[PDB]
Amino acid sequence: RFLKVKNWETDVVLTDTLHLKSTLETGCTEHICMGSIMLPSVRTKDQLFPLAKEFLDQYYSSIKRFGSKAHMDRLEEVNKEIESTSTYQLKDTELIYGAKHAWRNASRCVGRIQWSKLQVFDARDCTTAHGMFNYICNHVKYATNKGNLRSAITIFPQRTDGKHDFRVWNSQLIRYAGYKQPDGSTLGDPANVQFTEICIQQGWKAPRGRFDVLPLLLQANGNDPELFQIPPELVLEVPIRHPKFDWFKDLGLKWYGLPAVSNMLLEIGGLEFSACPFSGWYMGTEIGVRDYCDNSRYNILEEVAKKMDLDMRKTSSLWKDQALVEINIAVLYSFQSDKVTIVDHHSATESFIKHMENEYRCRGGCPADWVWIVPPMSGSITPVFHQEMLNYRLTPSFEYQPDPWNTHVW
Amino acid sequence: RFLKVKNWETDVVLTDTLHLKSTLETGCTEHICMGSIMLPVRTKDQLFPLAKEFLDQYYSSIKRFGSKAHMDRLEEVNKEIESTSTYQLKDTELIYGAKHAWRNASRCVGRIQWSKLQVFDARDCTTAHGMFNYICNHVKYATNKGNLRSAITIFPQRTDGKHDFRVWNSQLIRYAGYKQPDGSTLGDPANVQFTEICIQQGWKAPRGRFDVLPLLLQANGNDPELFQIPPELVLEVPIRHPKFDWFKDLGLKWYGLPAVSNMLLEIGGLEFSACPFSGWYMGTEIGVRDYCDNSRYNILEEVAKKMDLDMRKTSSLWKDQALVEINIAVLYSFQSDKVTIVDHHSATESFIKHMENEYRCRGGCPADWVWIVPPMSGSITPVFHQEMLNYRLTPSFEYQPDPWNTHVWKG
Ligand code: HEM
Ligand code: HEM
Ligand SMILES: Cc1cc(N)nc(C#CCN2CCC(F)(F)CC2)c1
Ligand SMILES: Cc1cc(N)nc(C#CCN2CCC(F)(F)CC2)c1
Ligand SMILES: C[C@H](O)[C@H](O)[C@H]1CNc2nc(N)[nH]c(=O)c2N1
Ligand SMILES: C[C@H](O)[C@H](O)[C@H]1CNc2nc(N)[nH]c(=O)c2N1
Ligand SMILES: [Zn+2]
Repeated sequence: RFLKVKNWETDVVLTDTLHLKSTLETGCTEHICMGSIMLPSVRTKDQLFPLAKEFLDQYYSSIKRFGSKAHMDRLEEVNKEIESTSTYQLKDTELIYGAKHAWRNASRCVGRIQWSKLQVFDARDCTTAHGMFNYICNHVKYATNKGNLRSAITIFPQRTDGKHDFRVWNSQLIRYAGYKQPDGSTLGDPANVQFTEICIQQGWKAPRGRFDVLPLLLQANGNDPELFQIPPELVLEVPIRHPKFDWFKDLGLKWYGLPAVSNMLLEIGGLEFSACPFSGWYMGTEIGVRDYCDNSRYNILEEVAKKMDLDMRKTSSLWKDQALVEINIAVLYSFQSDKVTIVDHHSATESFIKHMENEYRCRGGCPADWVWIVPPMSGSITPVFHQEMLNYRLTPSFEYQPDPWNTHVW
Repeated sequence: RFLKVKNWETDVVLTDTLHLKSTLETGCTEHICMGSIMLPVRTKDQLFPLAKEFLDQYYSSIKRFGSKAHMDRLEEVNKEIESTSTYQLKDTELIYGAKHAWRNASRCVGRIQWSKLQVFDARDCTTAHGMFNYICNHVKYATNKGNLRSAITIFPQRTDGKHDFRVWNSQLIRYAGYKQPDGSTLGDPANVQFTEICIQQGWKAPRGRFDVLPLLLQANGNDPELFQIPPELVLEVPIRHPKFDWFKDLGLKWYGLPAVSNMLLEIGGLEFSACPFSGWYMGTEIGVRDYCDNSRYNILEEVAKKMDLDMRKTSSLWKDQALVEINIAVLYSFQSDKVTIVDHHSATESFIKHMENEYRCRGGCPADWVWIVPPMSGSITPVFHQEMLNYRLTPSFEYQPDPWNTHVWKG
């Protein structure tokens, strides 16, 4: 019950005690492992205080003031506030701590070595979608930083009754539209076809290109969501070329610089922040492997291999594998040439191993989801493939939440 | 109770009922997932329910559940257990058991073949020399001059745990590894400890880079004995590249026959501690893991050097580029010498069809995503996008400790 994880490439054995503080459930049982399932499918006054207590206990422990005057005072004060308002408000310090630890606890994120260097934007005073748009534009500009990317989160007001939810309807602040074609195929990003529809059904005028930046669909206080166009001068994009193949240009590929997840829910001390867009910088494989080469996304492997004049008759020629490497060389080359921050999968996974070692040494563990941490190409030549990992749920946390169009009383 | 798994590339959803027949524990709990952990004698007491469960499965599969042959066999096994404390499988039951242990091996991507398995009954074997004869016949049968055939050879079951049959090799055919005084390793670093045991037992080592290890065979709990597999039975493939003529000069070869010999076969509560089984290679086992793991032959550097890639920063993906060329060479060489091999694209696509069929006809297919997804190019194979449920069914193949850690030496 004091579990060991082994690295099978280096024989390093770490001991995990942090999991004993895990709280929520994994979906697994002693009879069945669900480690590869993508999604293992308002607080009452009594639910809320233990959640608040556990959070404040670890916050005051983290500032070397556990069991202090300020500690017990703050617990008393929040306890009174929950008895009164049936909720409470975080101090700025507690909100910053909670957001940084939500990232620290994200067992699916390989980039967590950066977790303590997060810029937190308190948007809890926001009241309208126009205000949300303003807050989001400032986030995008701050985070983009002319290509020297900086991690950031913007936190809108917390859920109250569940009818007054703040939501960003986009899955990412910056994503490309998807359109169904008259014949049968799909133009642009197939992952966003339904959302691209709801933008049109709400009033958007689509350029119907392959890489049209979608508008924002912002929902304040539970009202109907409103469309806004992010100023193009704030959307940094990178044209994709190859350092060897001059014909790579003509494929006409580009991607955006800023990965900014906007559809998740941030839980801190039992409080639920349904609108909390956060952003970092890309690992190259997210774009070159998944966005570009998933059969259900832009699905370009066919195109690139033809231009490389590869033997596409036999799978055993590994023509897909060859094109895949070249595509991912170009993505990294393109961002690096334009001085936009990006990290390759070798550097990122090497950094995550160092981070695991830090977290085991200074925290007693690091929840990690191997299925998500290992990159989708060249898995076993990255160090994380050989690293045993324990997955468990710690709070503060980022969680998935239903898409709001399946929920909103329009 | 029912469970669903979704393929996120095709939106195909399958429903698992077979997990209900699972009883062994996974290592996970409601509060921790140990899905990436590599490793998470019986008495008459517990043995008859294990036998009954297996015999119920067996007679269901032959459409004879509840028949008089079924009931008499249960009676016969019951009496044999209480009077002798163990029991003997019929030939039919052993064949069924071995095939179903393969069918239940959740880490194996090649299970579409599970029903096509040649079972060699070696339960009459008594000495290490007899084990050697049985293993030579298996190697020759399975190799079939390059037209590989799956096979398993089953040696006598455990009795009191003091008379175990064991194959001390982890694979029947594997290359030696030697630690040099300068700290480097010649040959296969995975096999240094076993090589040292063989040398200590009297093996005269050629001390080269691709030396086929001798068999080290333990019969009836006795001290193990060394044997050299006849070299004419060891089919090997010299590795060359279809475009790069310098690749042959790296001096690489590999053997044709993957034959795991260190696992334990459990059938109906009986434990077969010596049960070597063999199929054919998926290309990435050799080209990615054997050649390119840092802890194995580790050829990424010298290949990338001769390819003259930009090796000064990893963001050139020089490692990824050399890795693909190595794996093209492995597949090219095997096909050119007409030795059976399967690339990871073909193998994972067959597995998905297998898995869907198993959900249809059997109600499930336990599968370990961590092991099923190939170690290169993961998400461009279909298993990456496939949700899987992992659970333990019997009959099964299990890990067991290395015999040198447990053996009491006779001297
Ligand atoms: C700064 C550089 C960062 C890098 C290089 C990085 C890398 C990654 C990658 C590659 C993934 C997998 C994405 C996918 O496969 O869909 C991921 C997931 C995730 N990241 Fe990070 N990330 C970074 C910053 C952040 C930040 C700032 C946060 C929050 C404050 C965060 C929270 C998460 C979460 C919650 C997930 C899981 C997403 C999901 O379940 O869909 N990341 N990250
Ligand atoms: C017929 C062609 C076969 C192919 C292409 C195949 C493929 C594979 C591969 C690629 C692995 C992963 C091995 C590793 O990464 O170390 C594996 C594991 C495994 N295979 Fe198959 N296999 C085949 C036949 C068989 C047979 C005949 C048996 C038993 C009768 C079997 C039982 C297993 C087991 C038990 C494992 C798990 C090994 C472990 O846990 O270390 N396989 N197989
Ligand atoms: C902050 C951050 C940094 C980074 N490098 N990657 C990511 C991601 C992602 C993938 N995202 C795609 C859209 C979604 F499915 F809705 C959520 C998951 C996030
Ligand atoms: C029958 C078969 C076919 C195939 N293609 N691969 C395998 C394998 C393996 C895994 N192997 C790794 C090294 C070992 F631990 F010593 C034995 C287990 C087995
Ligand atoms: C079914 C499987 O869980 C699914 O394809 C997962 C696998 N691993 C992943 N890993 C990352 N980083 N991102 C993903 O979307 C997925 N998808
Ligand atoms: C720690 C981790 O489970 C370990 O490296 C696993 C990963 N998946 C694997 N998958 C296969 N097929 N073979 C392996 O040896 C491993 N090793
Ligand atoms: Zn699990």
